[PDB]
Amino acid sequence: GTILIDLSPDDKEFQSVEEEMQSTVREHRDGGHAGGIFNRYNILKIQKVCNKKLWERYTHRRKEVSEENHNHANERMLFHGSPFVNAIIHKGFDERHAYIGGMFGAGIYFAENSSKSNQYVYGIGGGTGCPVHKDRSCYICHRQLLFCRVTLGKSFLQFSAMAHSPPGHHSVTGRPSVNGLALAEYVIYRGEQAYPEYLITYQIMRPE
Ligand SMILES: O=C1CNC(=O)N1Cc1ccc(-c2nc3ccccc3c(=O)[nH]2)cc1
Ligand SMILES: [Zn+2]
Repeated sequence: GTILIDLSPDDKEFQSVEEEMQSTVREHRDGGHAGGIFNRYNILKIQKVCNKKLWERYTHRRKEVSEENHNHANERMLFHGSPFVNAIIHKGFDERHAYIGGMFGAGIYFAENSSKSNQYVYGIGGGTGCPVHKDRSCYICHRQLLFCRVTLGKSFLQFSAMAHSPPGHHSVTGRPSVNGLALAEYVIYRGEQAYPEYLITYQIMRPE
């Protein structure tokens, strides 16, 4: 039941999503090994992801979390990169999209930094890079990320350099504790706590 609606670059909604993509790029401690070397993206397309059933699945769970947390869903817009972006937008997030080996346990991981999620487009650690050139830093091939609506509820704070949420919590927040420029990363343990709102198609751009 999924349909993808293209946003025009003139649409304020395109512009605000692009600006969150671009403004949350940072340098990574791997010097670009996983995600490539770039300071910015070439945004090719931004599509709104419309699926009534998946939306209602999300809002039902959101109300549950909200009622468990003094009427506060603690909803964020966060990035998600994955080899499975195309199954996600059709079938929703579930246990099969979880990073089993992630540092906060087997859950589904999201980033404030678009460049962090970009490191997972071709798999963990960038995998073997793009399908066509086997290049983790490919400047040619078209990549895709999701910009997702995520319900955090009461989030467990982890200071730091599917399973269940910690008892009494609905998510985990990975707070950066060494790299002062890194933004937070988050983990949910129920696929119903995220909705893939935007599909963004882009290239990373070679610095000049
Ligand atoms: O567990 C595996 C093994 N191969 C694979 O594609 N997965 C699924 C997977 C999907 C997304 C991510 C992912 N992990 C992150 C960790 C931190 C921040 C962002 C992300 C992010 O955007 N995506 C990790 C693993
Ligand atoms: Zn390529």
